[PDB]
Amino acid sequence: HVNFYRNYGKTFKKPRRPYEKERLDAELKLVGEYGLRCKRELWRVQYALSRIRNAARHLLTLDEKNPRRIFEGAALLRRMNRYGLLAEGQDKLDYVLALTAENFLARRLQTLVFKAGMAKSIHHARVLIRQRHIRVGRQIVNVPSFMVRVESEKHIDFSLTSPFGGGPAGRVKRKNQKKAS
Amino acid sequence: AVTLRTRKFMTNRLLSRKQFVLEVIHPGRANVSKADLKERLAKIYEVKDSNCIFVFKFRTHFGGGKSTGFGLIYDNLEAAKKFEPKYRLIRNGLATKVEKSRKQIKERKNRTK
Amino acid sequence: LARAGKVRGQTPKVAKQDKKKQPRGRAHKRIQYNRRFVT
Amino acid sequence: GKTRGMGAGRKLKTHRRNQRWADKAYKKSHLGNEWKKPFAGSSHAKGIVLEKIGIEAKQPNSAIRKCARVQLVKNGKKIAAFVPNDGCLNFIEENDEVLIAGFGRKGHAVGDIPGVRFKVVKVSGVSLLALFKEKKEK
Amino acid sequence: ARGLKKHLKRLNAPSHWMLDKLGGAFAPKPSSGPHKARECLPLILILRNRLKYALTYREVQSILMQRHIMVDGKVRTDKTYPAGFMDIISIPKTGENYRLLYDTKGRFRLHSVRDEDAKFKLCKVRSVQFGQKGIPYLNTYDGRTIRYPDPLIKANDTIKLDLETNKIVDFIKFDVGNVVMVTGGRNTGRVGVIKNREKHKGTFETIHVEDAQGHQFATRLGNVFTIGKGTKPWVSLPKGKGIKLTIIEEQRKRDAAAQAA
RNA sequence: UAGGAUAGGGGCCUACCAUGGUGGUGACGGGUGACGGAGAAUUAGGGUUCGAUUCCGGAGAGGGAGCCUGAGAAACGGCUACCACAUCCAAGGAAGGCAGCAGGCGCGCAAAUUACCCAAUCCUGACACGGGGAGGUAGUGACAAUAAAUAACAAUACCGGGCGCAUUAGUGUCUGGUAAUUGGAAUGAGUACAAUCUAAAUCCCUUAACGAGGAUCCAUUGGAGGGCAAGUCUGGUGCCAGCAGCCGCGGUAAUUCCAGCUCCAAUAGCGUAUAUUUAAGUUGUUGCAGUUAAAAAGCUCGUAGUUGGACCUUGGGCCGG
Ligand SMILES: [Mg+2]
Ligand SMILES: [Mg+2]
Ligand SMILES: [Mg+2]
Ligand SMILES: [Mg+2]
Ligand SMILES: [Mg+2]
Ligand SMILES: [Mg+2]
Ligand SMILES: [Mg+2]
Ligand SMILES: [Mg+2]
Ligand SMILES: [Mg+2]
Ligand SMILES: [Mg+2]
Ligand SMILES: [Mg+2]
Ligand SMILES: [Mg+2]
Ligand SMILES: [Mg+2]
Ligand SMILES: [Mg+2]
Ligand SMILES: [Mg+2]
Ligand SMILES: [Mg+2]
Ligand SMILES: [Mg+2]
Ligand SMILES: [Mg+2]
Ligand SMILES: [Mg+2]
Ligand SMILES: [Mg+2]
Ligand SMILES: [Mg+2]
Ligand SMILES: [Mg+2]
Ligand SMILES: [Mg+2]
Ligand SMILES: [Mg+2]
Repeated sequence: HVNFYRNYGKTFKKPRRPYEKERLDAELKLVGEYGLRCKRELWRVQYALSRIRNAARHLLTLDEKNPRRIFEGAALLRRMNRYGLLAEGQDKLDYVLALTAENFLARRLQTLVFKAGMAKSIHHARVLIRQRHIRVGRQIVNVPSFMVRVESEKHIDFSLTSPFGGGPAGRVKRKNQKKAS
Repeated sequence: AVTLRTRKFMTNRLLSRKQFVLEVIHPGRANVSKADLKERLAKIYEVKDSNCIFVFKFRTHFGGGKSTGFGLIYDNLEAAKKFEPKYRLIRNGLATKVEKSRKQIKERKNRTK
Repeated sequence: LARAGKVRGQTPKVAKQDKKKQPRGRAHKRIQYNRRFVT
Repeated sequence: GKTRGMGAGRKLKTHRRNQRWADKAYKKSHLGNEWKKPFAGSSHAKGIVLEKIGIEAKQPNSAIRKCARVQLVKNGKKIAAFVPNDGCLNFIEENDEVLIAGFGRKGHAVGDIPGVRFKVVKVSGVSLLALFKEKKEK
Repeated sequence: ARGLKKHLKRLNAPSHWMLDKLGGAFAPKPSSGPHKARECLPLILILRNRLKYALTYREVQSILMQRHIMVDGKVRTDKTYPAGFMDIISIPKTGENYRLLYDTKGRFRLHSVRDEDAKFKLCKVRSVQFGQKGIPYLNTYDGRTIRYPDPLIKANDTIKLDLETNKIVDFIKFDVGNVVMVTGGRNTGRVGVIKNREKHKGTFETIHVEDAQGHQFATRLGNVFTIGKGTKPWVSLPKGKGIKLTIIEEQRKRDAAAQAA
């Protein structure tokens, strides 16, 4: 039975200590400020960050002129720059370890829609993205955790078929017009 | 306004036809039916016969206003009858179908003579 | 083996209220976030 | 002191092999007497209730802990199972099928109930939880 | 098993076929022929996979039953036929001719050749010895047996074989100083020049090779295939002239080629 | 050693001859709830445990045994015989092998439809064409895994704190909210023309028209003494019933039971049992201990084992970057 060969994986991990106030409050700060739906969204960002940090630490352990260090360091730095996760002049691979989960959270399409105007709020931005209302280059994206790249940050705008940047009105805007007539 | 835009398109003389990827754009429409695709394609490739044209595997990209799929233009009716599977011709209306029942389809015929 | 269920049988029966449904999901986290260190 | 020779790998490895038997967990899992236990290396087991007995609690407490003696279908052993909730003993009747699980602590008695390491979790194909919480009846 | 196996499951297929792991449960299982089925490239992959001349299994059969494809000079209608290194695939209906050669990454590529350089192949001799009635004959590594060879051609050498007359027309004496293209191991695809040969009595002979761009490497005798006499090779080379490069070199190649576009 | 047999080597077997062969570096025997590997889980590092299962290799087709056909079988969707079991009978006879697909009984803590198709991948035959319960498709499917709804925005309001006068006020800031307050905008859950999907259907992706006022389109599982996050609130009960992993609670003022309210954590998921890893430097090679907490043999000799003092030029220079 082929299709048994399709891979799949886990994206987050629960905390070792269930109830500690300090972590609880620190996590709720982020879940509120960035308008996330639950702790799992924060924990998957942490897990992705821990992956990239283990890679960076391994490459930093080796010695320069090691072609693995060279090749993978250039690739990892390019990946970090491509998503705006790293300022200019920072391509030293020690500034990857300094990178924070707030930086990943800052690149989600929810946060960028809020930060670009268009939203008036962080929760308005989410409900705006999950209602087919926002496009990136030409495509209607409705996943708030899209993680835009720095190149495509310019072309974000409203959809051509949402009332707020497109064409025809919605259910209720038409419904009131018909009952009015 | 619908447009048609074929890519990865190559004519082969082995099976005497030409293959391509249709990337129809239909802003405002839901999707383009394969019959209308047949007709429109006939008038960019001037086929004299709109039965040698075959289209399949259409997707209708998420967000709408875009559809891709695979297109085959033949050069004969003979070539389309030899080089095309039966169900595809049935879909284009050049053939007819049958069914099955598996007991005695061979089992008791095995055992008489 | 006689008194099995005693206290469960003694108590008064009381019925729950019809309180308003509380928001679910992101909205619940919003309420918690602005209840913990905004007030 | 510890052997440290380069050519001492046999001595170290054989020593660890001998000494691991001094560890109660290793010996418990590697000696085979778990297949002689009631459940025979199983999480749960089904049984028929033989009678309802009721057991006292140990000294610092004072109460009657209401348990049902069950016979295991798979092997015919006889055990006692606690019926956890207030009034759930009255759901238990005589000669009805019952699903029993462990008590926690992996075969060791829990709390103030003397010599009981099993708990009743289902009766007549229906949960004690649903009967105590009125979600389903039998 | 009580006999020969007739299916090849897709995960067990050779890695250089580049068959995708979810594209079915089975792989074409090359039939017996002139190549060892782990170093061949069946016709199903040449037509359906690489050349995209057909979209399905049965379309390849529809192509072959019509006698278009020609392998090394004869028309081969078998669908899992094991075409291999240095064979010629010809489609006269399209008038197109391909020599099967390796690329530096160890995968078969169809290098287009002209009609002049399609009437011949090169073939390495497995051995030479006598046959019935004292007649000498030589073995190639792709099944061909030729009788009455030039009495100089010894084992491991190379021969040019015209496909028209089917006899020898020239040969290369395997020795230090000739260009060779590696056909096995991690170095397959890399061309080079034989710089050293060290014998070992009772084991495999090892060859030490030096690329034209200076990189030095080594293989064993069975994996080396001479192409030409002297530094000049007698046959065309593919997109890279058999020169391996590091991953950093091709990273530079992509980014440098990303500034003109 | 010589034969016989085999496709072939070989005590494989026969005749004769010699007395060897393995073993504390563990033979031989026993257990395995033991098919081996690729691999799996957890992993600072070192490790610990698992590997029936889709790839590779092996083995079996109720248990043994013997075979024919054939290039290939000690074949079981082939045969012959026995043992176990069992079927049709007109009582003389005949036919058996689901550890193939689906299904049934039993066993159980524990596992899906007696469906469609060769259209994809491939195999196979005299064969481009037939066949394929291989394989695919759909159905059942909270095994695991991914994304992600259950509301957003506005002004009103009894109000509530900083920031504008901060004096003496008073309200206005980001709105924080009991507010079934008021107000439209937005949307997909659902329904469904159509097209598309497909072998034929189906689901998805597009989509006409419907489809949201908060009682509903209504989120649950566990908790609130400590560990461990969250009540010294209100009724009941009175060492009872019950809770409680552990410490403990309950004997008339229960922070622990039975309930209500309220609060807490995770959240379409959460609890429980068992096994296993971590914690565990509580198996310690890295890396633990042995006066008194468990633990130096009463003492010495001694073979294997482990361990083993110093000593024999690359030392003094040129040479190129
Ligand atoms: Mg222990
Ligand atoms: Mg087999
Ligand atoms: Mg084959
Ligand atoms: Mg002999
Ligand atoms: Mg076994
Ligand atoms: Mg088993
Ligand atoms: Mg197998
Ligand atoms: Mg067998
Ligand atoms: Mg059986
Ligand atoms: Mg047999
Ligand atoms: Mg069978
Ligand atoms: Mg079955
Ligand atoms: Mg609750
Ligand atoms: Mg409770
Ligand atoms: Mg607690
Ligand atoms: Mg606390
Ligand atoms: Mg518990
Ligand atoms: Mg105590
Ligand atoms: Mg408690
Ligand atoms: Mg309570
Ligand atoms: Mg200790
Ligand atoms: Mg003492
Ligand atoms: Mg002592
Ligand atoms: Mg000694």
